[PDB]
Amino acid sequence: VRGISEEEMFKVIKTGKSRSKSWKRMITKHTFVGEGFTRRPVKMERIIRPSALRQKKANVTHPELGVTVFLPILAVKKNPQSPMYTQLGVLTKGTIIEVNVSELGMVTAGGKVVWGKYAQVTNEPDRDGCVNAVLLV
Amino acid sequence: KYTGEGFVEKFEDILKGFPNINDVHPFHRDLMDTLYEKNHYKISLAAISRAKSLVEQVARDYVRLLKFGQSLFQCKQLKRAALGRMATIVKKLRDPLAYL
Amino acid sequence: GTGKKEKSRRIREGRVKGENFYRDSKRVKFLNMYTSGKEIRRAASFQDSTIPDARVQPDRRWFGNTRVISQDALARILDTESYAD
RNA sequence: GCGUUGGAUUGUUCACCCACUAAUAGGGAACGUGAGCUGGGUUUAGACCGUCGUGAGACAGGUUAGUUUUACCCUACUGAU
RNA sequence: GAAGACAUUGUCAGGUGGGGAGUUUGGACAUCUGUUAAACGAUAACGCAGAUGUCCUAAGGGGGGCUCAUGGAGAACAGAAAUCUCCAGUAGAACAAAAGGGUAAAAGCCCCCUUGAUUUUGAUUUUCAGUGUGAAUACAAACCAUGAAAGU
RNA sequence: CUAUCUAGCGAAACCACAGCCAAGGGAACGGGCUUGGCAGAAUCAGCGGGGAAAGAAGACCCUGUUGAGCUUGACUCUAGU
RNA sequence: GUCGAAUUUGGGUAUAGGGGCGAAAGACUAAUCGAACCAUCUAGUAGCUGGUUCCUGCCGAAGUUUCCCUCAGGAUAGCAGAAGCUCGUAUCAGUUUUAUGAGGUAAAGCGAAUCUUU
Repeated sequence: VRGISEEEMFKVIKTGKSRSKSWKRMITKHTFVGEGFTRRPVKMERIIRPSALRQKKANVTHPELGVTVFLPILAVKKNPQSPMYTQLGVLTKGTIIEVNVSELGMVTAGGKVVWGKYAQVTNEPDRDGCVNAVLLV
Repeated sequence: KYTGEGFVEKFEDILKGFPNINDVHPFHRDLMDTLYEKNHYKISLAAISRAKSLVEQVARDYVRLLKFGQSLFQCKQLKRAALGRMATIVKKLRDPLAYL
Repeated sequence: GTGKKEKSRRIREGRVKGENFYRDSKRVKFLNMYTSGKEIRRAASFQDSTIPDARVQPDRRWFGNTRVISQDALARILDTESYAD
C-alpha cells in the first residue's frame, strides 16, 4: 500500500456566483455507498460522493479452488490510512470488505450454512472499473 | 468512444450481412440446415450480438468514470483499461470468427 | 442595558466565539462551516496533502464466518461438434 | 501535388441528425486570430424568485439590465519614384 | 375659572436604552515513549503509529517472608472451566496508565512498623542565552521513621 | 465631403538607447548576447503582424497588529425616558 | 416616450454636514457624496515603496540559535571591524602515531528470538 495524500480524493468545489466558496469537497475515488442511501440536501451536505463512482459488486477471487466469483459487497469493515474513511467508504487497496457468499454455499461446523465472508481488495479502482478482492482464507 | 464505435461498426457489418436464417424461405432455411448446421450458425452470430453489447457497456462506463480524473497519471490508465477490456471480448471471440 | 449582557444572561440560564442570546452554543460551529474551507497564509481543512501510515495488523478475529444462517432458516452443442467439424 | 461542403436545436464548442458529394480525414501556429470584428456568454454598481441567516448580507442557485475610445511613429508586408 | 402641598424644577440612585458614540473580532501553540534518524550528540516536513491537563495514606517509606505466566501426572462432587497436591518452568507473569527500558532469596505477591510527601538555605543535570518555569541527582546542618545490624 | 497635391497657418500622445531574421541558452516565449542567413544613399501612399505600442502603481487574489460604511443580547458607555 | 395635466418653467422664500432632502437609485446637496467644501491642530502615523551627493588604501560578513498575538519586524547568541592592554616563546592544532574507552549502522545470521546472538 502506497501512501494516499488527502490533497487527492478531495476536490475544491468553489460554489456560488462569484466562485469564492472553496468549502465543499468531492471524493474523487471509488466508494461503496450502502443499500438504502437517500442523499442529504445540497445546502446541508459538505462531502460529496458522486453517482458514477459507486461500485456495488466486486470480483471475488478465491485462493482455494482458484475460482473468481462476481459477488456483491455488503459492508466496509476495515479501511487503512484512517478510521475516517471507514464511515465514508473509500475503496483504494487493502480495504477489507464484507462480502456475501450465497452462490457458493459453503458448509460450516455443524453445517448450518455460511452466507458471508471477509475479502481484501487488491487493486486501485481508479485504474479500472473492476474491483478485484481476494477472499481471505 | 472512437475505438468503442470502431468495434461496433465492424460488428454492424456482420449482423446486417448474414442472411437471417429464420424466415428466409423454408427451402433456403433448409439447404443451410443440412449444409451449414443451423445450431452452429445461430449460436455464433448470437455470440457476436452479445459481444457487440458488451463493447457499448465498457465504452459508456469508462467515459463516465474518466470525467473525474484529476491528473495525467490517472486518465492514462482508464484509457488503457478501456482498450484492454475490449480486447478481452475480441480474443474470447477468436473461435466464432474463423467459422463465419 | 445592564440585564442584556453576556455575563448577566448566562447567570440567568446557568467557549466558542459568537454565542449569543440567539441561535445556540452549538449552532455557531455549525453555521461557521459555510466559511470553513480556506487556507491561510496552514493549509485548508480536509486537504492536508500528507502521506499517512496505512498498516493492516493481523488479527485472529478475521478469516472466518461473518454471522450465521441455518438449514432451518434456508446442453451445449459446442461440446459435441465445436466449429470446424 | 491537389480537395475536404450546404443546413437544422442551446453563448455554446461538448454532444447528435438531414441531404449533397469523388470525399464530408485528423491535427498545430499563446487550446492561431479583442490596439481586426463580435460583447452573444465571461466580472461592478439597479432589480426580482429560491435556499440559509435573528440581522447586515452570503449564495446550492435561476432570470433580466448594462462605456475603454490610439496609429501620424520605426520595422514587416502590398504598391510608387 | 381649573388644580393644589400632589404635579413642576433641582441633585443622587436602580430599570430600560445599536436611536447614537468609541474600539476589537489570534496564528504540528505547552509536553513524554517509539520511529523517520544514516553505530557520540544534535537533526526537518500539515512525517509517522500512540499518551497526558490525572491517579494513590498507599499504589509513599523501612524490615521479614516467599515465587510468577505456563504445561505435565492426580483428588466425592467438578467436565477444558474454583479448591487440593506434586514435577518442570531465565521470567514467557506482575508492578495506576501510552510506549521504550530495568526487575527473581526483587523493584513482583503476603505480612510488621510507620510519615523523609518534613525544616533551613546552597551546589549540580536536562531544554539553555548555559536566563526563567518544570522535573531530576549528589551532599551538609538538624529532627525523625525503620531494622538485630550495616544501611535505607 | 474627406483622404491625396499645393499657398497660408500648425499642434499632441509617447521617448533609457534604438530598430532585418532563424536557432541556442536564459527570471521559465530577445531589437542588442553567441554561431549562422545576410546587408547600398534618400524617400511618398496604403496597411494593422509585431514593437509584452496605449488607455488603469489593476476591477482579479494574498498580506497589514491601516481605514470607512452598515448590522446584532459582541465588549465599554451615552442622549432620552 | 409623453404632450391639458401627479405638466413644464421664471422670480421670491424655507431647510446646511453625522445635517438636509429623497414617487427610494445610497440618489442629490456649485464638474466633488456609502458622509460637502475651507483653514488650523499637522511636518498626523506607517512593522510598507522610492531616493540618499567626493576619491584612493586596509580588513571583511550573514540568511542560523532561543523568546515575542512573532512569520515583510524586533530582542538575544553567533559571524565582523575598531581601540588597544599584560607579556614574548609560548601554550597549543578542522592532522597523524602509541595506549585505552564508549557505539549497534551496512554486512553477517532466522537450523537467534519475534523484531538483534555477532
